[PDB]
Amino acid sequence: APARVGLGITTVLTMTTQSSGSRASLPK
Repeated sequence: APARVGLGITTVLTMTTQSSGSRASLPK
C-alpha cells in the first residue's frame, strides 16, 4: 500500500479532529 497516501490521510484525519480532543471523529 502507498505509505505516503496512508501517512497523508492519517495526518489529515488527525488534524481534522473537530471534536477538539486529540482524536478526530472518535468522541469515545
